[PDB]
Amino acid sequence: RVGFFQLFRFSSSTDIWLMFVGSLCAFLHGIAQPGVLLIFGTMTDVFIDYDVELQELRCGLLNIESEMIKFASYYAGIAVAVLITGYIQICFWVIAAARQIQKMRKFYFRRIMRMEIGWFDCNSVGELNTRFSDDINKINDAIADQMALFIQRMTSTICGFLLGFFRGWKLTLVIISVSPLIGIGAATIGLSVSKFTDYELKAYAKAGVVADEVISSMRTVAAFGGEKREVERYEKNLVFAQRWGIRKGIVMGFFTGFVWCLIFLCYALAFWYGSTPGTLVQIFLSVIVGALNLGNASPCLEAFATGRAAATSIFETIDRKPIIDCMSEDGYKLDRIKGEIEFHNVTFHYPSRPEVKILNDLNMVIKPGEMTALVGPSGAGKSTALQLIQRFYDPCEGMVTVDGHDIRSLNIQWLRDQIGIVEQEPVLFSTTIAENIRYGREDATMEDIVQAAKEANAYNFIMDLPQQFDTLVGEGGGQMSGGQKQRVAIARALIRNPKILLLDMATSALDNESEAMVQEVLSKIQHGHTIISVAHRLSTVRAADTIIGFEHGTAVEREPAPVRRILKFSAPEWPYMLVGSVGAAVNGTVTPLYAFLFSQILGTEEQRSQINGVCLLFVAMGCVSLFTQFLQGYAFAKSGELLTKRLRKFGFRAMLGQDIAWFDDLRNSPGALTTRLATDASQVQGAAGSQIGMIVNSFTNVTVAMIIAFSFSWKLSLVILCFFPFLALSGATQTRMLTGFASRDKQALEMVGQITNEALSNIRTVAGIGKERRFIEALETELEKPFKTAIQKANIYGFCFAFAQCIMFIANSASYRYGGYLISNEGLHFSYVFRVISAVVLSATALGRAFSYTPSYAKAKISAARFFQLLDRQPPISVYNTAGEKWDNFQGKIDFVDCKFTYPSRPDSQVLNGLSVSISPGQTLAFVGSSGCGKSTSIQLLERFYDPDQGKVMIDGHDSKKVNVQFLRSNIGIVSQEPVLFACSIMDNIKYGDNTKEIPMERVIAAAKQAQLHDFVMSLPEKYETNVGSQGSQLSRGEKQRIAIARAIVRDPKILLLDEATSALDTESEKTVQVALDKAREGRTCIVIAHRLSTIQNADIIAVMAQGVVIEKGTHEELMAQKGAYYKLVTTG
Ligand SMILES: Nc1ncnc2c1ncn2[C@@H]1O[C@H](COP(=O)(O)OP(=O)(O)OP(=O)(O)O)[C@@H](O)[C@H]1O
Ligand SMILES: CC(C)CCC[C@@H](C)[C@H]1CC[C@H]2[C@@H]3CC=C4C[C@@H](O)CC[C@]4(C)[C@H]3CC[C@]12C
Ligand SMILES: CC(C)CCC[C@@H](C)[C@H]1CC[C@H]2[C@@H]3CC=C4C[C@@H](O)CC[C@]4(C)[C@H]3CC[C@]12C
Ligand SMILES: CC(C)CCC[C@@H](C)[C@H]1CC[C@H]2[C@@H]3CC=C4C[C@@H](O)CC[C@]4(C)[C@H]3CC[C@]12C
Ligand SMILES: CC(C)CCC[C@@H](C)[C@H]1CC[C@H]2[C@@H]3CC=C4C[C@@H](O)CC[C@]4(C)[C@H]3CC[C@]12C
Ligand SMILES: Nc1ncnc2c1ncn2[C@@H]1O[C@H](COP(=O)(O)OP(=O)(O)O)[C@@H](O)[C@H]1O
Ligand code: VO4
Ligand SMILES: [Mg+2]
Ligand SMILES: [Mg+2]
Repeated sequence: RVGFFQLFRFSSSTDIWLMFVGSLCAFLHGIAQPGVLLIFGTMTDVFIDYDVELQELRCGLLNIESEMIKFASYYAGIAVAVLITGYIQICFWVIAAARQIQKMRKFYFRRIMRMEIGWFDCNSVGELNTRFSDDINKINDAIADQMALFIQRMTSTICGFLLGFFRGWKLTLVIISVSPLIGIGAATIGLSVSKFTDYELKAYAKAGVVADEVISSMRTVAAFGGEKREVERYEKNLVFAQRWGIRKGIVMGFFTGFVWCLIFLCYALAFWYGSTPGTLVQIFLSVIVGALNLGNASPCLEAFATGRAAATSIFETIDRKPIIDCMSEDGYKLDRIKGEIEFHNVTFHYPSRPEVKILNDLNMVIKPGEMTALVGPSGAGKSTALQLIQRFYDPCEGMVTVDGHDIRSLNIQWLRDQIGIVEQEPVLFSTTIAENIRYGREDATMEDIVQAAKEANAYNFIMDLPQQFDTLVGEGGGQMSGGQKQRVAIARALIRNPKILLLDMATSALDNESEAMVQEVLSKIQHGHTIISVAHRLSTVRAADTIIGFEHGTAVEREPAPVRRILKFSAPEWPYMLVGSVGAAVNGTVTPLYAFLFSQILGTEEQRSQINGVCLLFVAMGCVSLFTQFLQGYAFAKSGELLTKRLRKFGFRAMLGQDIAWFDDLRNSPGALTTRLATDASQVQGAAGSQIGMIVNSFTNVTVAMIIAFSFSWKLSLVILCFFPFLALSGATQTRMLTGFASRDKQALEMVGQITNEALSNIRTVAGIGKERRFIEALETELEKPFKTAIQKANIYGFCFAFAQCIMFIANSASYRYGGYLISNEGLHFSYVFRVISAVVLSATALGRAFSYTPSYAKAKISAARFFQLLDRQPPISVYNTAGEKWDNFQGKIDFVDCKFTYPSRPDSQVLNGLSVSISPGQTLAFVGSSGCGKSTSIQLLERFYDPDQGKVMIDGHDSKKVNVQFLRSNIGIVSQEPVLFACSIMDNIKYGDNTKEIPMERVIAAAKQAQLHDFVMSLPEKYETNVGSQGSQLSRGEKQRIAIARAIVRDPKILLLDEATSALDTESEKTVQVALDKAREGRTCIVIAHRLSTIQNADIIAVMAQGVVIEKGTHEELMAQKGAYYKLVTTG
């Protein structure tokens, strides 16, 4: 745990001043209650003197009406002071914490974006997102207003017992004798809670990785039907976190019960050993003041310990010093850079797998102003060489040089500025195309972007879009074709006009014609550029000034009722709310009942009967409180824990059942959904935990107090009851102004999560373009939006909290004035009635602090409304729907009958302008065409990700809209265009091919052998159990593709869909994979999409697609005889 006073590292002078003033006001508000104790003690002696003079009837000197007019004036002054002090106390403390938390978040995100690339290989994005969302929120909970409330309660407790020292002495000695026992207990309990919080936070962080990966790879999850297992993993992570919250609630519910018992038993000990009426009453009331105000301090200690744990978690990251510092200025920068790069005996190991030597004494020379082609098998280390030039890592031994200068002695920012890179399988950011291209150079005008698109061969298809250059590419570029994404990435790298170009397979997803068009300009710009391209095409390899071959590391040349819904939702927790409510009601009854009883025991001496009766009352009120406070604090915490895990599980389950179109909406980005999952459950828990116990306690206390008050004098009680409707008005008015704020803040909070996930998951791309500052500024500019509303919520909360206590004290002032009227004018023996009524009303003053539960009530209502809006949605394509046609014998016959389709996110241009094709069972169809003509769109129709608008897709003579989604998907095996893996072992990534059953390892090994993958996995430490990293990023692209092929093959599907399954492989491995795939596609229907036309000549049918329409259809020989578009496509390549 961190030091508690170390939570204020970010506090400035203004924060210190605010804390000082708020603490002074809290101290005054705390001493306000011993003042009312003194006033109550003074009135009793006056009554005793008046009663004795009446019953003896110094006569006529004292008049009760004037005396209690003075007392009412005292109470009114106390009310005004309490209003002022409470408002300032809450407002200043809430404002001070907000600035510190904002600085903490900005520092956290600014430090995270500075770490070296190797740091992210060991630290998941989901864990960082969960930290940023929830741990800083817990730190805020620790230091916002629980600190002010704890200061006030401690002041009241101290002044309550210190009053018994300065007056009515010889009884506080026993309290001093036991005070270390309270202090020692609260320290050990605080230690226990922090340790529990560490496990809770770790389990919650592990739960956020699963959700993030599933939401990012929903398309893969939906294709293989793994929603059930992903929900199971999420529940497994959540159950561990829920179990520790229960123990935290237990240990914090024992603390509250221990305090009451100890105080009351210690006073019972003090009274029995021992042996004016206005001193006994003060002592009796100080007992309950101390016990009640120590009991209510329990929520603050738990908040402090939770904040300490979250703070050590957050603070470890901020104080870390990165090995490779990009924003630092300790480096040299050259002038007139030639661009020559040289490797000198470079040996490299990856920090995640240090037992494997990726580069072994590698030596190359890359002459400036020439084209160098890196060729080699998958896994030879071609991608690692470029990352070393980028200085993402450093060689274990050896030296990388530019123009003869060591890479380690150069300014990092300048070096990465001089480099433009097209990463293998590029990634774009969620914005318009123009902004994505302008991410390279922010000083680029519109004509610069137009020229960049012209060189990237992107101008034509961009201008053929409904929103030219302003089309939204989507999350990661998902709402684009692979070739379009690649060409936009090429335009991004070319707009910088760099000296060094690193094209890692920059034409992988392009057809022959567009690849030739790109390569023409690439060969044209050679005089002023140093170009290094990883390539597989023979045409790319030729016309290259230098060819360098890689082999194993060596290189050689050549909604409407949120509360009612949650009340119906929390039904299975009735037993725990029943016992908790009983405990809270018993707790609320004793506080005014105690005041009533000690008035009876005092009445108006004896060692035998009076002392014993007082002592037994203390023992009973100690033991019963010990049990019932524990019951309340444990049962309500358990109910909250159960409710929040059910909320989280059901939200995750409901998210997975939505259609793919839902996941494509810009309001449903993966970051936003993860932020929804992480935060909306905690907010409902905050209102749904022990706060219901507090509310029940307060309501029962007030009800019992007024019940006893009405049974003595209904005339006086009506005055006090009349003030209560003011409490309902202010509380309802508080939530009314706060729900409007909570609606506007959640949108900003969700959009902040979008920025964090986008930047942290694409850190390699961000470092490649070198736009860390851009994302920092974007996150900062969106973090300020709730910050302006924070001060207004602080003012509203402070005013309502102060006004509640002000009304409580004004009620007593009015009651005193009315009693002054009543006793003098029309009253006999009424002095005792007013005494007991004032006693019970006085003792029912403090528990009206349930107004501090309210400021989170506005948040919980919005969170519940949003949770129930999603839980009720009915997707057009329901994977959870059990209704649909399911026939026994599946044959894999596919028919397209005049299919017309438009993407919902882009409804101004349809991508399938009538598509008619038929594949007989056992045949193979090869889809060929230009980049972006709709080949992948047709595949998504078969998987039922989308439904055709006009037309139908027929499977075995059945319309696809009437076929069961699960049944249809269980018979299809798909290799996506750029496949994504899960952060697990290789065996688990292969075993995902067939969920709902356990695949034996023999079948996994056979599938891996088929995909030409067994030798690579065998040559690794931890064979078949190596973690592949996030999205399979700790592997080469070819190995990831081969794992995907094995995953598709292992399930043995009736229909096999391959969407460019060799785009990352080299020719030598491609031939072996094709030979193995021929057996895979020998007894089943298959659809093949390929820009490599050497792998489709064996296909039964070759259909050429153009703008969503088939133009030619036939075999290889027939299509070459026609000299059509297929012949041109083959010839140009
Ligand atoms: N971040 C990483 N952590 C650990 N190992 C990695 C990481 N990135 C790559 N590797 C490993 O380094 C080796 C070299 O693969 P590399 O990524 O350099 O591909 P490549 O040889 O250029 O091939 P391809 O054509 O498939 O991209 C592989 O064994 C790969 O698993
Ligand atoms: C009136 C009595 C009873 C209570 C007074 C409490 C006040 C004076 C206390 C409570 C919280 C305290 C602050 C807590 C944190 C900070 C930041 C730290 O880096 C230095 C100390 C400093 C600046 C403290 C100054 C004193 C402080 C403001
Ligand atoms: C404007 C605000 C700050 C005024 C607040 C005044 C209050 C807090 C002060 C001012 C006068 C004070 C009272 C003056 C005299 C008596 C009688 C004495 O035997 C017991 C204390 C008692 C009952 C005092 C209690 C506290 C008191 C009521
Ligand atoms: C609108 C809601 C908040 C009701 C407000 C009632 C307030 C304003 C009223 C109710 C009882 C009133 C008090 C009753 C008796 C006296 C004694 C007199 O010698 C001085 C004024 C003083 C102390 C009054 C001040 C105003 C008072 C406190
Ligand atoms: C079910 C439990 C929790 C209910 C507890 C309510 C208790 C504290 C209340 C409810 C009704 C109350 C009684 C109402 C009327 C009378 C008569 C009066 O001359 C003295 C007080 C006395 C005797 C009250 C004592 C306290 C009392 C019994
Ligand atoms: N989810 C989507 N939302 C909107 N437009 C999309 C989406 N996916 C693809 N597109 C666009 O619609 C067209 C469909 O082409 P696509 O199927 O991606 O091409 P290809 O035939 O190369 O696989 C392209 O213009 C592409 O940019
Ligand atoms: O390279 V494509 O636009 O046919 O996925
Ligand atoms: Mg590579
Ligand atoms: Mg595609």
